Amino acid sequence: KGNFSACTHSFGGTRDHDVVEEFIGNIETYKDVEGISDENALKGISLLFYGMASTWWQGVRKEATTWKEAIALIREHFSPTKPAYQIYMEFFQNKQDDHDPIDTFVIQKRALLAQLPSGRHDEETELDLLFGLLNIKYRKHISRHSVHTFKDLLEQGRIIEHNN
Amino acid sequence: KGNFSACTHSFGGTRDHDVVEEFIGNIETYKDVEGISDENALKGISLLFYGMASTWWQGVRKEATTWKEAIALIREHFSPTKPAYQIYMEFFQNKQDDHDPIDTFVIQKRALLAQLPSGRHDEETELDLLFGLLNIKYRKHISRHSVHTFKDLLEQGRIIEHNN
Amino acid sequence: KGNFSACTHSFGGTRDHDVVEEFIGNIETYKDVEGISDENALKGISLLFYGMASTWWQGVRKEATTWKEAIALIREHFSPTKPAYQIYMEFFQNKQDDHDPIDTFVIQKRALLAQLPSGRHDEETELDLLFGLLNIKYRKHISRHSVHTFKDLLEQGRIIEHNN
Amino acid sequence: KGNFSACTHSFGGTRDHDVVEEFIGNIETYKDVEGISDENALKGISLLFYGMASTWWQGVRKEATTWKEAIALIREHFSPTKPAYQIYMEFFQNKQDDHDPIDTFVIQKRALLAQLPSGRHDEETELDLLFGLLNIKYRKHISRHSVHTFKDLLEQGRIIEHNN
Amino acid sequence: KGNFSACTHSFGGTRDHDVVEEFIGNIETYKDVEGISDENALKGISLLFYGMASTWWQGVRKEATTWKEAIALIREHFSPTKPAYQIYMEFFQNKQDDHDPIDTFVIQKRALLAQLPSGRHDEETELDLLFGLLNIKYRKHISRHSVHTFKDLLEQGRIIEHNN
Repeated sequence: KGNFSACTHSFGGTRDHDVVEEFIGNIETYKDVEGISDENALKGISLLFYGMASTWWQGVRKEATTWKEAIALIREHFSPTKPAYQIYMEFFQNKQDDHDPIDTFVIQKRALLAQLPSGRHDEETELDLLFGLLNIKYRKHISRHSVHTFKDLLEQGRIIEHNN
Repeated sequence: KGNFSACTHSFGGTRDHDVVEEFIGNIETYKDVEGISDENALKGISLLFYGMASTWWQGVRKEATTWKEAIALIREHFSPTKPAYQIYMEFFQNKQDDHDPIDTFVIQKRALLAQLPSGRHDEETELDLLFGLLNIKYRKHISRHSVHTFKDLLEQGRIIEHNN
Repeated sequence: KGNFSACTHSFGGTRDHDVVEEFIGNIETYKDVEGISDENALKGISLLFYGMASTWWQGVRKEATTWKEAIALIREHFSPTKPAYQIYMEFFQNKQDDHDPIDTFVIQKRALLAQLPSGRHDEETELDLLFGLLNIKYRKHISRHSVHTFKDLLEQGRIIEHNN
Repeated sequence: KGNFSACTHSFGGTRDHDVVEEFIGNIETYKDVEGISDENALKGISLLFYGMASTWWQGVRKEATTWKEAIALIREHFSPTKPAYQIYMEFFQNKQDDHDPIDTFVIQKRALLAQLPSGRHDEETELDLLFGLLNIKYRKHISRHSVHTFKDLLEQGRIIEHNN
Repeated sequence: KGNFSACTHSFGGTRDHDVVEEFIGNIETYKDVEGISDENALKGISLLFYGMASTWWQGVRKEATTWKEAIALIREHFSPTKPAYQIYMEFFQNKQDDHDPIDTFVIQKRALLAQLPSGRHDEETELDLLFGLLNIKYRKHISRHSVHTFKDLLEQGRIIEHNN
């Protein structure tokens, strides 16, 4: 049942990294689960676009010979893969305001530090870079030489949050 | 037909106990009814998240080796299983206002007294703890040494409600 | 194909007779049409509730041993089957205002006179009880000893309506 | 696959000719395409009504022995098939205002002149009756003894529209 | 499975080129993917229209003997294929305002220059006609005798955009 006919996943070019990555991951997981022979997914790729994207596909259809080239064309035309220094400045911009728990903040900061080139930064320097931008209410009790991985920091922050 | 492809049940991290319990129960009942071999449900778990949850899964995917560990990770990260005394204080907080029948109140108070540790409280002390927070209009006619289980209390309250 | 997996019929406890009767009729017609072996419909009844009803089912699940007991539990907990005299008073309350045709009024009055105990009232006394609460515009031309069943009254009212 | 289980076509009694005709045509085309043995469509007709129509069906279910009688009951109870002179007066009522092309006007006037009794009016008198109620901007250039069928009138009106 | 029964693509006559072209492309790709024997698609074409289009089909049904004639009737009645000079004037009308990247503008201008008669204009004159209507911020750095195809212009514009 790999006719790519019944799928409720869509895309319309909203120009943001998260929506594009969600769409690409959902398509590739669907192809891995239901079963496509890696050629029928090119003949039925036009059943998922709407609005501004369908005009783009009817424009640039004649430069797609495989599947990986089409997925690379989507990722290159709708995400310009931002350089190094703007990510660091955006990262140090925001502080952790009150009425915001640890889980949302740690999820957003770990989603931001994945657009750097891979293999440059291990876990310890990443946690040391994260630890400065936390509020005083947690930081009075969770001082260093006590955590080594993000799971322990999340656990102790959750205990200090739900305790009082 | 266990490809976990066609399912209209979703979750997006609303941070509440009831939505999480409803989602977990619906997934587990779907797996019991249609038929999954307990390994294909891990390869297709990513077809049910959207929004804030998909970034969380793309973050913490590498710490899930079975199915029960993933369901425990969901229940532990999105519900911090509140302690004993806050449930008792929240329970004695609200009184039963007028223009509210017995069924809604009894359903909410029985949904609240299930987050305690199991095996501490049987039925009689639970009904004796519930009986104080009822309005005078029912309580003038349904005096004690007449009911022993919640079905009889609901029945006599329904008769006194629909009679006049 | 009786896995009770794909069905777009739902219920959430709106506390009204018509919604409950519509939901029960749609479920029972679905079971008669597609084919269930009268035991699989109990294992998959939890795929149709949402919101306030799912907490109610997780509360009272342990008092359902068959299918008819579960359908009776729904009908008894969400409809208190109103007594005799309130139906008669509600029935004589409303008059037929202008800018309202015969079909809507006759449908509502025949939907109200079905909650009485069966076998007490035949067709002739029911039409004689209905005939008093009609407007003067129809009643100047449709005088008695001319109709015996509701079809003839609807037919002559429709002719007098669409004629002028 | 004729269980009349998966169909996204519905009806709720909006009291208009066009919605009823669309619903009847969609049901009959579905029965012609998928394959029903002309008896299973009566046992599953109750899976398509909602709201005010389901009470009507639970009222008048016991006067339907075949399929054509049920479709005639729908067409007779929800469309009173308007008489001759009101259609002619409604037809000559409206004129063709500016900022309205030929296609919409011709479609509406041909949809109105189908409720007359059939076999009374051929094509030539119908076009001669239509030609009076057109604006001066088209009528200065499309004078008679030049068109004989509606296709030619639509074609020359479209040329005069898109030319200037 | 070519009964044209389950399809979530619809059309209602919005009178625009893009919606009509999207609808025609989606239908033809569906027929190429799932499998129709080129005669069953005419018996089930009426399961996709709604509103104003269904009255049009019930009007003009008797002038469709094949599939290509029906698709040509749709394209001719709902798109009047605009002449040459209005496309050129509309094309030179708009300039590229700030806070608008290169991809959206190039997609719209390449979607507009496809309604001309084919075989008149190759790639070089098209890029030379496009290059005049760009803002000064890109045009200070991307001067000519450096690009020959639209891919290189998009690439250098994307580098100059995401660099500063």
